Amino acid sequence: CKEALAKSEMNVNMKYQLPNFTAETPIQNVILHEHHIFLGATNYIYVLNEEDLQKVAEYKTGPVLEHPDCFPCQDCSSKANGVWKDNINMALVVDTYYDDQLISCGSVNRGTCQRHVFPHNHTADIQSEVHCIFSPQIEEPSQCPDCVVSALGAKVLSSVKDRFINFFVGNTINSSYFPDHPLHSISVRRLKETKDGFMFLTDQSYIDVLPEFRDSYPIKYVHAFESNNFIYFLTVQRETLDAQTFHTRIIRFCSINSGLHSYMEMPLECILTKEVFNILQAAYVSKPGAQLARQIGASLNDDILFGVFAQSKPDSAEPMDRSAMCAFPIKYVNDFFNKIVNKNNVRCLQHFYGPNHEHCFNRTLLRNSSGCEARRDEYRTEFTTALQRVDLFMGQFSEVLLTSISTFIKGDLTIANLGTSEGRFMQVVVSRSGPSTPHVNFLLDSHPVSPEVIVEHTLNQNGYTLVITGKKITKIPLNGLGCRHFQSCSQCLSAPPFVQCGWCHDKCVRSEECLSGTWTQQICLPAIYKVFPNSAPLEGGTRLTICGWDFGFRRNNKFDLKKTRVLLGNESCTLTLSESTMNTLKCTVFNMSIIISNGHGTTQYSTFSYVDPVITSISPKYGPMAGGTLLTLTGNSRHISIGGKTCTLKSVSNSILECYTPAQTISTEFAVKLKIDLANRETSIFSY
Amino acid sequence: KRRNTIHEFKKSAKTTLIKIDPIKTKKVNTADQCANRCTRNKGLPFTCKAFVFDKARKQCLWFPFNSMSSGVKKEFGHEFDLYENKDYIRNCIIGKGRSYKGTVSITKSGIKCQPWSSMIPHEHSFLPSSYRGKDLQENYCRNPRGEEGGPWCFTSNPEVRYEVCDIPQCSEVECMTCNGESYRGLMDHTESGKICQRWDHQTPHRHKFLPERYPDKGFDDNYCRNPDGQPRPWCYTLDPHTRWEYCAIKTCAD
Amino acid sequence: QDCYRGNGKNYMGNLSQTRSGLTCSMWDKNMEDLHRHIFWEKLNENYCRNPDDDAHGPWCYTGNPLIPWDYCPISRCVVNGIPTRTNIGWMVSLRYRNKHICGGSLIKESWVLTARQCFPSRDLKDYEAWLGIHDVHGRGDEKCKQVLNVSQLVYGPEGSDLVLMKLARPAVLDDFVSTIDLPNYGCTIPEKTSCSVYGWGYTGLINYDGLLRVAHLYIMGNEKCSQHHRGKVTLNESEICAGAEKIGSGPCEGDYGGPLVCEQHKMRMVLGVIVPGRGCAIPNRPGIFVRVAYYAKWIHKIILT
Repeated sequence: CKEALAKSEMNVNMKYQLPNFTAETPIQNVILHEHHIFLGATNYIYVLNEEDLQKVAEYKTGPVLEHPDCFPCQDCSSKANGVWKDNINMALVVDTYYDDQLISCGSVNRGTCQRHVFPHNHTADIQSEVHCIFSPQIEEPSQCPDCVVSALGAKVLSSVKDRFINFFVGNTINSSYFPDHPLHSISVRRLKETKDGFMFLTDQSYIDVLPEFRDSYPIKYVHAFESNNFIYFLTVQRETLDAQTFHTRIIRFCSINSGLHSYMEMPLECILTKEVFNILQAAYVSKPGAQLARQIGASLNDDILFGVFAQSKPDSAEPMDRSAMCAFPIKYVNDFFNKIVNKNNVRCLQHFYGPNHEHCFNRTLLRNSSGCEARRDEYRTEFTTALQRVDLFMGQFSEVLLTSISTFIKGDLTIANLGTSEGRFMQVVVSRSGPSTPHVNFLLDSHPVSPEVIVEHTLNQNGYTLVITGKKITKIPLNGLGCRHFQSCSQCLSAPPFVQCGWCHDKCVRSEECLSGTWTQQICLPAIYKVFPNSAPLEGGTRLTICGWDFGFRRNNKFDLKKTRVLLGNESCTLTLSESTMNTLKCTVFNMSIIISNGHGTTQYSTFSYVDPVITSISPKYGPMAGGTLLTLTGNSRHISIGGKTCTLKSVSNSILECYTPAQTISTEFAVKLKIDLANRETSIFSY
Repeated sequence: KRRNTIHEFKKSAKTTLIKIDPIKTKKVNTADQCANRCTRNKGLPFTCKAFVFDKARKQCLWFPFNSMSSGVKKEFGHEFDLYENKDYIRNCIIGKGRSYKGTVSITKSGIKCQPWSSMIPHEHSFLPSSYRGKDLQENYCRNPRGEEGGPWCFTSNPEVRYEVCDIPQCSEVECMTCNGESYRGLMDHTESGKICQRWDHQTPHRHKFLPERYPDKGFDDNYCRNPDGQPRPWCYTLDPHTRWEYCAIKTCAD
Repeated sequence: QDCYRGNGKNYMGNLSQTRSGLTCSMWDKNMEDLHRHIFWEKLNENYCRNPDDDAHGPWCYTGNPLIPWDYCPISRCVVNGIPTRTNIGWMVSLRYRNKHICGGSLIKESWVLTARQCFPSRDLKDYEAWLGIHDVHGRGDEKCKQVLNVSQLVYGPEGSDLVLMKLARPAVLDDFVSTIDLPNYGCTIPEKTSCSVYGWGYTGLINYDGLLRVAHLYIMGNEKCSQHHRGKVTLNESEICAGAEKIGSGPCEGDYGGPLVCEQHKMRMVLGVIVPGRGCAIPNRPGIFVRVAYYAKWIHKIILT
């Protein structure tokens, strides 16, 4: 009875009290810094203490009049003619190279960015001091060095090269936005050291999609990170200017402020096995645990890129809610850039060069022989042979959309802070070696999990993970949010050891609570829920379903169904492999106790009957032969027939029986023989 | 338990092999035992692809290396009787060929095989520890699942994930002269897909011919011949059920 | 792949490729030429181990004339100022698309000393140097204005943030245009020594007519700047830190490549380069520069080209 014993499966939905902070508006970005945790949110910035998430302070970038002639950071409150738009933060960074400051980067106000300064004694008081970053470009007013961030979507990454705060920013551009005020697809900004503007160091320092492909070919960037003196980007975009179909892409260049010098795109795909997942949903860069190190072949110290992909709705960008997560050891992808792809996989780069223009008629690629020497005829190359990865979960998530991921290490295992589209926050001990079941699968909130997460990992034993869902910021102790939810012994023993708890005879429980001292984590008893049926004739070796759990022997992942046997009295009932599961048994053999032996222990259950059948009375006795009448029987999985024809059971009971008689072209009476899998004692004759 | 394998082993007697730059010995009566020790999964802590027996020293030594390797020296030590495993020297397929160990690293379309150790460019390559014993070496292409299509490998070429190495049968270079007894060949494949019985041993089915009493008619290894000139070759079977069966060989011309 | 051995002989470097991208040449002709040239006192053919046990570590020879030799890349272990009343010679006005971008120092008759930060483009078809000027646009005077093209760029050691640029043609040297000497190899400044910066930069003026602006200064110990910066500076050997006392005045945008020139004993001499860091002109906060002394020898070896 698989349904009934499903109570063995863990309670997916249990409610937890964790430090939960709520905002008035949706939260987009969040940054952790010096025992304060700032949040950008629609029309607002908040600052939080960690361990309580008390909103200590706030600063108000609320709705702004947008009027065409009102300049960005000049004050046009006096204007009476033109709409009270609102701003949504898309870039919140912290700088400490210059001074302990926060930088916010608004949406509506032409995308011009501003600063808050931390006083020395007190750091939370951000409202006290604010500038704008606005430099009237007198020299070349035609271009914006200060109109930084777009509206549709953007990613911003701060860095300190050469004693130089550089913002690498990517924007999504609609065709309409340009002629009013230009922007750029990927660009490198120096902050002017007097902290009152940005400069474009060279025309070469930005890349903008050519004027014609603005409305078509939109690229939206999904992640941006730094490693090994390269600044990678992760975006999603069309396979070809007219393919109307999509994949993920990766961007590489090194970090000379002069401009993007070795600009290389590569396609990235993760398959399952050959079904491909196109669209990336979120990513996180981390170092791997010891176990996974070899298992993907990476050294323990190398950077690792974890990405959750969703398969798209075909010829469209919308995820189909089928997902995977896949690991890309940065040495391997960087190597792909340098060595693996041969010459004629490479091409020129469409959206910038334009498909028909001089350079990519012919150009040598100093791809191997040189690593980003800043030359003059730099060549932006678009590869074509996607870097194929395979799933880490082997598609155990093939039906549920993933939206946010993070990863930390612990012991030797490595853990993923997965998040789905409907607000469930799993944690999985990830390994290609074994399909591992999440040890936390509670529902967080109705709204989808935001990809912006933070994990902070103090002293390797106390850490936490801020996650953002809708309007909610929550602190989850990664240390194992609990183990009360486990109810199946096998599940108790599979939960990774970093959460100290083990079975004590009835439920997975922390060690120091249940007194019986039966609390164990290595060996435990098989258990039975029910048995069907319990009425067996002496000759009947009949199909007995056994409902229970823990019917398998243990191997850390693989649960050994072969170290199982059934003992009935003295004989052993006939155990059949293909129908024996750690879920259920299907065996085929004066109340008697059945005993079930497994590779660990054995269970006794006290009530099975070798009931001896009885039949005594039949109705009718004398009658006609029409073969349409109702016979009734009584006494103590069966069948019944007369004259080779089965009387259909009009009523079943242990102590009452009713057939509809077969019609027989005969006028005499017959003793009727019961066929309960076996011809047991026949009854007497009834006059047809 | 006690099961025979030595049909699979390759025999050359009155010879010895030494690799001077490096083996486990135990007190064994019959070469049959040490052979089974080799063949069986994880039988020995080292992967013995050969071994020599001498009835006289009552000792057996096992080499994790065949004569095919470099650094081996071949000498006439008459008491020593070599034992190879023809599976490596096969340069054949046999059906699915689940137990293919040969050293072919090229595919049908001629692109190099990816090493099973390196995850680039393709990743479904964890198998070196997944399946103990299937002798998946550095690069050479095997059939770890015993999948039907043939021994396949991953290509260094990034586009194509796996392609099956084309590899011959043993039958394609084997013909039979109409009599067959003149043919002195290399096959060990009957029509019913069974491997012959050892001539020199008489177990389990007991047959009349011994190679020593009929030398130069080549009753060596388990090679289907015509000991009495039947139309097409034949041997006694290992199988307890069938006494004896033919072997199917195609014909050659010119 | 080298640590604690900045001396070449301690490191038998098995590598044959320089910083720039050119392979090392056949060592023997170089041994002949160097024994003719270099006088330090049998090392491998054509491997970048440096013989001379130079301060900066392993280095290699290249065939090409414009670059005789370069290192093979290995791991190893003004605001509130005064106008200047008089024309000045060390000042080098660097001009990028015909406008000023940085100041530089005049070393020899065809050589100027500037900072890496000041070269957005590597191109030379655009850079143009002027010497002998009192107004950043030259409207004040032109008699001493010397316009020269730029011949070649040479980068410093790795981690140096220091660069030299050599001119297409020499210049006439007179009173209007002057050079400055260099420090002794370990020339270590006395603490509390007074000396000044000259700059062309932002100056924090609502209007600046374009006079070059001078700001005095006093050398402080590295420890004092660690105190003022509150651990925001992790001081290395090669830097100097000199800070205005009780007043916030320092070089800012436009001053990079500017010289820290100081009078030691009887004459005045250059000690540092103005380079951006830590912010601008913060009151009661020092300033941070790169000490030419740590690189003076490298300047010599390169100037022998």
